[PDB]
Amino acid sequence: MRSMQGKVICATNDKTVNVEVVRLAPHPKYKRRVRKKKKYQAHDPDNQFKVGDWVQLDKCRPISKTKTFLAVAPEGRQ
Amino acid sequence: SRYRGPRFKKIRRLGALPGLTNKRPRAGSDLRNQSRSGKRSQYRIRLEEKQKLRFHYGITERQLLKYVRIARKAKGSTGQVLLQLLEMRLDNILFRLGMAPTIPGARQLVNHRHILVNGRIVDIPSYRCKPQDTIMARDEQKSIALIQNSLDLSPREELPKHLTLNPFPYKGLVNQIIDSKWVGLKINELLVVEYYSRQ
Amino acid sequence: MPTIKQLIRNTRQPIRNVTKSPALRGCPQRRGTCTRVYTITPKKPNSALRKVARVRLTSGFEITAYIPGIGHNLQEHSVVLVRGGRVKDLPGVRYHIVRGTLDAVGVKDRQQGRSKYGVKKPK
Amino acid sequence: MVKLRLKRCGRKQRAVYRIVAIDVRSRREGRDLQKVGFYDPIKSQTYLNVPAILDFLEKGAQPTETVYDILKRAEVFKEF
RNA sequence: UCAUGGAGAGUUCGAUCCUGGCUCAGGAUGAACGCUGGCGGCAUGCUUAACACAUGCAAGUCGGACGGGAAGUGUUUCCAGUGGCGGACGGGUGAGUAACGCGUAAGAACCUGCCCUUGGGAGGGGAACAACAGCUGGAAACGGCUGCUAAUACCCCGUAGGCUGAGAAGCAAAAGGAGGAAUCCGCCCGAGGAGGGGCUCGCGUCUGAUUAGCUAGUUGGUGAGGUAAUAGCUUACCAAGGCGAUGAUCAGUAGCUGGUCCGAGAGGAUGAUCAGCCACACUGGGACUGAGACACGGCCCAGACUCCUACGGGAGGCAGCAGUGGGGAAUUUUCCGCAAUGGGCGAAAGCCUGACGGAGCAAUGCCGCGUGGAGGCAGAAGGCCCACGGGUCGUGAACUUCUUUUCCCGGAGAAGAAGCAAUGACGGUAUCCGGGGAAUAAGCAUCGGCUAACUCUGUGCCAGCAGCCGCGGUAAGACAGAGGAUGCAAGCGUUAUCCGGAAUGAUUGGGCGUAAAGCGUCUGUAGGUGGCUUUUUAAGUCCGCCGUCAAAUCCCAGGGCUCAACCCUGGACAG
Repeated sequence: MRSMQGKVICATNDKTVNVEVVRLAPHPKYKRRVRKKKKYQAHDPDNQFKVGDWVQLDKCRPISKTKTFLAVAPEGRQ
Repeated sequence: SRYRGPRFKKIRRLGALPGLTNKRPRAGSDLRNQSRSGKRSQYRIRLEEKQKLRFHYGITERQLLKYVRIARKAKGSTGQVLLQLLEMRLDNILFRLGMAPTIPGARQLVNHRHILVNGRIVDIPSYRCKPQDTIMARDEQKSIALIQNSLDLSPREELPKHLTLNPFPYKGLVNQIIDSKWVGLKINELLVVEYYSRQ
Repeated sequence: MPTIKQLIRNTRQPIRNVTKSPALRGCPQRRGTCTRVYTITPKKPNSALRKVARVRLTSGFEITAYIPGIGHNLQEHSVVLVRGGRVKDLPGVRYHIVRGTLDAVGVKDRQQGRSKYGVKKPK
Repeated sequence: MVKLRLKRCGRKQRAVYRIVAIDVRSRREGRDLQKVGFYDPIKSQTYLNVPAILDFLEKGAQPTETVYDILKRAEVFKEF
């Protein structure tokens, strides 16, 4: 499927980043496009992500309870 | 049921039910009171188009709801298609071929299993015929000439353009579904259709 | 109520069709035990002596139910079968009592509309 | 494995049977990857869909008794 | 062309317009009660107490794995026991579970007996444990020493495209049986596949803020362990994280979904039978074996409860099918059969299946059919009403003929059953033929407006009716009766629950001067919306193609039951 690109929130954990993922969604009964945020824990053995950078989440083998993704880099076609 | 009942009541109330239950016109010695004086609610008018339809074919009213649901369910003029699903009813055809004088006469004439259709017997008056069918007597009916009595007294009115009566080999067939002009009874389709809008 | 945010919070919801019989609370009609068989009067425009049985039910409520028809057999501590339906004239009477059912006989000598009163055919 | 077997699909006293290749642990009226066949024992046809029966028998889903007997009426059996 | 869909009425007031609420007309029930009740076809049949349960049955099988013994007199049938699979499927219920449990859609870290394909192997030894014989304990349930025995049962050595490890090195298996043979069923080690499972994740998944903080194996990291496999799965230490005003945590409710019902539509309510997934099996908690359970009819323990006891102890789990008792308004027979279908075992023969196939009762529902057809002087008998002339019951009946769906009395008589024959609970059922005979068969609501149907007698604010308005104090089209009429029809009504109507929670579709409603006004955070031109990516958007959304249902078209209901075959828009 797709990746889930999104900003890094706070990386005060080794090999671990929280990521806000912003997702538009049609609200069911009323027809707008409401955003919903959902933040994840991603893995990086390199841990080369500061606060505020934005990554892409890809499914991998689960590392902990929450850490079920590792994020590498977006493509960046502007 | 059948309603099996007093029937000049229904002819005086609904107007003359054509062919069904009489060729004799109503009130040969009657009607000498009961001024209507012109007050009739519109619901009474639409109700009298229900029962002008329901007694003329002898249907159960629940079965008439069934035919309206099929008539909506088909594509086209539901005011006409209701009078296609109630013309190609079998005992209406045996009435219309003159195989019986009245429609209870045809319904009873098909209850006691006197009609073969395409060589197979049909025991049920609510059978809906098709184009290009075959409607005959029973093999005993060349010895039981009740049908020939009905065909004897019948032929004042001829036939509508679906029927083809063969004189001695007693076979009647319908070329195609009956046209609205073809329908014998005179009534407004819209009045009946509007009435069932409520359900 | 804009389409944006006063209404993808919520509009509001209507409550229910509010129950027009707080007892009978499973389903339609329920066995009863007679406690009082007294008689009360309607509101001001009418004038009658309407004869109601205050009845304990098998549900867990106690409720004053009307007794239809003309004659009534209902003494103290008999068993009835109440049903819903609001008698307007009486404040508090919410229910009826079925006639012709268990330990509440049919009405005396009625020949018009017997299925509402539990009287078998004559003739 | 999968066991190609009939299932009753009809009214009372009717016995219109489908030939379905479901897993053998299922109840007799369950769900299939592909419902391949038909068998009407009163009097009618029997659509068979030969390539799919050869797919499953090529895989190795053995049939039951009378499914195998229907497969012995026609010349379905080729070992390729 | 598309369109197959949208109805109003009553009630505030002396009247009028309006807001607004209530009530009705329409469908649907797993329904209940009342009155009435001919048949047939197909469905449905504890919604409540996941409440106890009498009795029988619901899971076996294999002697072609093995040893014994017990009927029959070389020959066969059985059998408790050790083994082999099956008891994890099928059946039942929805208590819990607001959660990857479910639905849908992806993924990698796994397992997998029976099932197909495929590469190789089965030498050698050995010890017992049941059974059994003896003694003996117990009322039973069960045992306990003493010896003995066999194997596809156990153990050891060698050998292995496997495993461990960086390599070095090591480590690991087998079973025979049937047959004269032929061969077949097996066994052990690998390698795939199908199917079945175990996990993980995106999204969807009820209300309540008069519940605002929660969480310390908690959220991460490493090391050690552990699991079939990843993992705080577990443990020691380190880091302080993680969730939340877009509702965390708590409380309450609820099995979920294909679907059902309604609605014109958007969608609202709901999850019976049919089908898929989950959970439970008296209430709790454990583990064992196997491929697979923390196992409904397995084991062990605790708790409560019932039965037996000879008083020491035992035995038990109907939310399996029938059934009893209780609760309830209310939900059936302690039935027949493995003939089919589907399971399990077996080489086969066959065996066992309360799954399933049928039958019985119940108008519980949907559909079909009958209670007569045609004529009937217009003359009589009668009820009710009448300006006493008559009218109306009424072609209705009486009466004459025709017919026999059904009814009775007889005959015949299926397929369903599968190419070796035989093999049917249903059942002499379905269906057909013959002989009488209109014979055996119509009720229930309503008649003041909505709402079709109305006059008369009795009652006199009484008895009563009533869905809302309201009728009822002497001539009541509203109560009670009769006549008549109306609508329905083997049904008719009332009640309850749900949707409609209701634009009365409003996206389609409402309002806020005075009718219910603008915060007292202002600053501003989060958040929402946003000027113009040019360029770029395409997240939204649109188009093509592809995958999937099980089957059943709904829609179209065919086909089958004498039609319909129902069943079946094929197809597909939506989304």
